[PDB]
Amino acid sequence: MIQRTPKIQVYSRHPAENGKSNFLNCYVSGFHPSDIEVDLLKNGERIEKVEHSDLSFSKDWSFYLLYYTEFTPTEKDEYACRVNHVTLSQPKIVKWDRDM
Amino acid sequence: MGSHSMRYFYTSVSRPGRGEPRFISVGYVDDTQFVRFDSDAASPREEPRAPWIEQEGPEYWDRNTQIYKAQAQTDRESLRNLRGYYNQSEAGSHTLQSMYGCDVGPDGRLLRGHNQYAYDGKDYIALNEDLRSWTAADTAAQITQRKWEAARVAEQDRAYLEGTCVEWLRRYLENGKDTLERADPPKTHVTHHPISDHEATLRCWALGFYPAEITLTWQRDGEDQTQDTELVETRPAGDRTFQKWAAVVVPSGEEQRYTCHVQHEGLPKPLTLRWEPS
Amino acid sequence: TPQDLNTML
Repeated sequence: MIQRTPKIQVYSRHPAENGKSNFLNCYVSGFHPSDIEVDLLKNGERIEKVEHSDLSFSKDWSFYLLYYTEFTPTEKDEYACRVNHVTLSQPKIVKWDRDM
Repeated sequence: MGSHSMRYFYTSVSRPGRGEPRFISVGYVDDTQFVRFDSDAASPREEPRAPWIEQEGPEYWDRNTQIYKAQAQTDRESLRNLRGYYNQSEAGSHTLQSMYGCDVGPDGRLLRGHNQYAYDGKDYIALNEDLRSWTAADTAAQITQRKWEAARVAEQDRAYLEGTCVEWLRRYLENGKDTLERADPPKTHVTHHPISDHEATLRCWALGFYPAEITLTWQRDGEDQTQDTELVETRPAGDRTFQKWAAVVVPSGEEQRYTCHVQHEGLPKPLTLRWEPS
Repeated sequence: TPQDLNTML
């Protein structure tokens, strides 16, 4: 069967300002089949309070989901999202780059 | 356009050994989700996902919940039938997706309807633009087509798309007018990121816009830089709006030859931006 | 509002 691997973007809702509350987003899209596991990470540890959008899909039938959590960025703290899907031979980690 | 759309998106996924197939539905007007249903919920019910739909009375939610429960059952029979049409094992997980709905113009008149299906991520069958005939992707889908022709299924689908779908879309647009009929233009800026002594990245940002449709292009000396521009997919911010950027790598000292062009239905006129060093 | 009375594939 033909599968499609997820595209992953990690970013904030609002422009990041150290010490100001925001939301950290991990947008996973373009994937098929729909089963996927996503964790958001703070300094490599799973953030517990993560919500996600309801499963939908694009015109090309590929699925997309937004995973998100409140965060207060700082100079030192590192954020990432880690994705596993049947198309990946190991989980993929994408680090948050405030410029991207 | 001035146009609007309503769409329902259904996903059924089998999971042999782990129960019956899960059915999920979501409904959208334009880029705004407004309802969901999930058969794996503790008490499956259609649920509101936008403020303007909360005013629908209990009969609405009860009717719709019954429709999705019946649909989940129909999709389970469809998945069994499809496995047979493809000579597939009962051991594998498979996906049936469906998308349908209508597009209307500013005056509320139907522009077109849609009703189509995919199996394992591949187009399977679609109602043609005439709302009368089908296009089948392969000999399995031709079975479905023959069954739906015999039953005159397209007639029911036409009636839904021309009647119910347009009438309810028009109601939603009226009730949600403050948001569904409001375009929020992008907030734009250009950033500069040195790569090396002899090149830098110029990144054109669009933030805070609705709906999601946008065009961001870079030009060099007025010529579009399609092959040399990195675009990211438009992405949701989580507050209804969307974000996008486009980047190009430029020779040091040549920044002023590059312009970013932004088109969005919230803008009276397209924007031209350049890097503004301070 | 969703469509009622759909048929199996």
